[PDB]
Amino acid sequence: CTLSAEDKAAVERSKMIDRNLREDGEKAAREVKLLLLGAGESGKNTIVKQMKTGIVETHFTFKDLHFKMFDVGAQRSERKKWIHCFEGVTAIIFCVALSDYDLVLAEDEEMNRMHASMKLFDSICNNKWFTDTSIILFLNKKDLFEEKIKKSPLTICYPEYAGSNTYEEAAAYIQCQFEDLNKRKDTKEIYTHFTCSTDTKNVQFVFDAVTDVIIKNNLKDCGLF
Amino acid sequence: CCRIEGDTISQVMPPLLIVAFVLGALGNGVALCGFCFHMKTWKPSTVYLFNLAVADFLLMICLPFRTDYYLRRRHWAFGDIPCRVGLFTLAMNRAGSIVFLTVVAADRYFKVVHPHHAVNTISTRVAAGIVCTLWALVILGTVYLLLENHLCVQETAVSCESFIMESANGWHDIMFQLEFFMPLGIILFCSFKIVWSLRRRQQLARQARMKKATRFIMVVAIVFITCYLPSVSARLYFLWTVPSSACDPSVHGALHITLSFTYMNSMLDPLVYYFSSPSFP
Amino acid sequence: NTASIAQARKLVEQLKMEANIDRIKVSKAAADLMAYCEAHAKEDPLLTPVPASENPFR
Amino acid sequence: SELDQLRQEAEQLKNQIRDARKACADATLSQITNNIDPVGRIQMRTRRTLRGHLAKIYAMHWGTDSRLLVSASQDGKLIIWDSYTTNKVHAIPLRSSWVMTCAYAPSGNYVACGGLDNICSIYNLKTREGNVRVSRELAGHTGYLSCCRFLDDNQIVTSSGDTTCALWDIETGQQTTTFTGHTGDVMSLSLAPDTRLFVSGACDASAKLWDVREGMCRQTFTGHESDINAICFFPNGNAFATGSDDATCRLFDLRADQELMTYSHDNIICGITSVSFSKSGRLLLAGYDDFNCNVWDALKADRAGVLAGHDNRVSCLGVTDDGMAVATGSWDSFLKIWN
Ligand SMILES: O=C(O)c1cc(O)cc(Cl)c1
Repeated sequence: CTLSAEDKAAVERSKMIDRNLREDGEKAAREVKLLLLGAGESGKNTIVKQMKTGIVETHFTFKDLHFKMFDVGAQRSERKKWIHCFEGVTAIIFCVALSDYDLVLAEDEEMNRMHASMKLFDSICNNKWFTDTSIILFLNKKDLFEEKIKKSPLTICYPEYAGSNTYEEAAAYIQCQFEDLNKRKDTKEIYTHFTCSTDTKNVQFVFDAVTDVIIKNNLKDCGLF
Repeated sequence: CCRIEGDTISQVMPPLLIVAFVLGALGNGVALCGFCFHMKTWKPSTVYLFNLAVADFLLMICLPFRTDYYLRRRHWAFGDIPCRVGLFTLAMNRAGSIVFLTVVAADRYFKVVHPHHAVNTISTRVAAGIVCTLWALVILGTVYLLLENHLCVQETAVSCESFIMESANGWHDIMFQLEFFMPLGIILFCSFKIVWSLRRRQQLARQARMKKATRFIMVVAIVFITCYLPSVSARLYFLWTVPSSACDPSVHGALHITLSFTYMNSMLDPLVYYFSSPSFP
Repeated sequence: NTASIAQARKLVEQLKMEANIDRIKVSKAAADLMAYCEAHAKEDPLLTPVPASENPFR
Repeated sequence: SELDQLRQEAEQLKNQIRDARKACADATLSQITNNIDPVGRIQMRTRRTLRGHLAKIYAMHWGTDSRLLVSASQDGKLIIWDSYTTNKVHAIPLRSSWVMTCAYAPSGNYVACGGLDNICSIYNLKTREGNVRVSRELAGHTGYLSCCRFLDDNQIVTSSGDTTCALWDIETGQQTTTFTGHTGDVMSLSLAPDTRLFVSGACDASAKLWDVREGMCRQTFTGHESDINAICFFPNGNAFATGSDDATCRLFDLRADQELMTYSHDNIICGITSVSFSKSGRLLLAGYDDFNCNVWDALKADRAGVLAGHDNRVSCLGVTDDGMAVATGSWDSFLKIWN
């Protein structure tokens, strides 16, 4: 209607482009977007291995589910200017080393790597863009932490800690201290897993947390959540 | 062809139907408005809930005439063809409402128990193809009501009824029993599986929103059984003792009263499906 | 920590060249912007809407 | 200590610059402009709605033919739009889907984009093969690339989040000129009409005027209280306007080297993502985080109109080179054309 032959053919080309865009969007909607975070090179590599310079794309499939895990390491800038790009991710995978409770960051004087991880977790968890985004917290290097906690007590890291110098109690205390940074407990869930250097069930934990998040999302659609 | 004089019915049916129509038309129309304008993007599930709202609404539109029939001491003076259209409409909208309740239950079962399944990936166009195929199968299985004369004339009192107290109507009684027991089994299975699954996830179960969803999944099943079991039971009791119960006043009154609980379902449907939704605008 | 002296020298050199810049009065610049706005006011389709015959997005 | 002496000298130079700015300011833009007629109420209607993006649209750019568009969204798709007919001329799949900027060449031959991959990718639109392929990928930025602007088919200035602007040679792919001096991450970029100078707004609440052919900062403009996210020259190239997170738009002049007028309202508290000027410069269009674009009287600091109709944050703005239409992009995956 009031179109030339070239106009009609351009409209047909636009409709083909729309079709391919719809197919690409439907392909990308079934993918799981995960934001990988952590304080420096602490346990991100190990995890990436268990699952498989700007942003790093890690692709892996588990139980007929494709995962898109994004590493924002070596993006040394203001986080708030690009952290809204990951507002629609399924979950945040936060990697924390357990063995750096007594190490120093060496960038600031009298700075703890553990407390830097706590501050980064407090900023990420209570961020305005991640109000309803669940966090899969990974506590890296449990065996190294277990064998070094005998030599170095955790009280040098947490002065208010008064428990025994055992792996289980101090690990639970560290997990509780990280979960206490969540001020939005009524609207988001934090999944904590303790991972060794060579631990096979890391993917299954990510799949279970992502499945919970997907169930949450599914309910909203059925107007049931 | 008989002459029942259940004055009782003329005092309980007229009001029940007025209340059901007034509340259900409002609720279903508001739900349809929310679905059609406010909700900007639809997903296969919104297509099923919208079709359930339609069936429920259409059935509330068919109530006004049934009320006149009941106000005139059960005298149908709108003709013969209008009688077959009213009976057809009511039956089809009760069948479609049941079918879309079962569809919604199955969709929730697949969304909760098989989150990563292909059924959940279909598009709203495939959803619109199933809802139209289901509507077509509903209309085909209820057309018999348009191929017979339902008007019984006695003492200048015409009675337009499909559940005849004379004897078993046949397919109407069969369809009446299946349209409950079959979806009943599907809904019970889906509800039990959904709740059970939800519980296993202890991190998710602890949320208040998860507890509310688990409660409403059981609420919807309770309503269906409490609204559709009385009439099915009454009809079964009549069928079994057809000889003695033939044209029985008490059985007729029980059947007519219990048949209004199905209309009550289509009036509470928008309450337990749309207004109870914490996310539907 | 002796490398900060070069950064400080670069900063004060940038500030020194930025200080030695000829500046016209803000009244003159305001009048220049106002004159540019008035000279091109008729050829502004957003400020002065064109008729629908001349509008390509009709 | 030489360091303390140089800090004292820098403080003295800053005080001298501030005193030279204060002594040179006699009558503000309001005091001269309050005696002319206002623009009235500027009402614009959505003429086209460009659908097809499926994620948040982060950037746009208009063609110099005032008809062709390019838009970037987190789909990983650069869609080129025929805005007259609402037709998709091209759809360019991106290697990195985290795109935050896009530019369209003045000749129309090329499209650039960039983002969290720290790479400005040049796309050849008019190829012999009939597809849009990557001309080259410009690498060398150590931070996220926040804005890019074509000078010609071979020159491009790219803003980035490594506190550094950069001028590239697309023939060689090499870092021709590096612009340094910003403290925070540089978030916006705007070329002069003659492409002799350009301004950049960064996260240090500062705007800097650079020269392309000398590669060093001429003037530094301050006054904002938060991160500058948008910047745009006045159409004669002698002034520019910024937009930041403190809900204020400031107008700066290059010759006066001062802030002239603040475009702020009490009812506006959210940040500003995009800032664009009309053809005459009388209207200043700013996209905000409260989901709509506010047209400002650029000479009088009056809200000339509101461009409402986006369900999410308006992230990018663009006025055509003939001034005919303004296009607003937003996080709700839609582009709208206004007249
Ligand atoms: O189809 C119905 O819903 C129906 C039919 C009757 O003949 C009587 C009653 Cl009470 C209901």
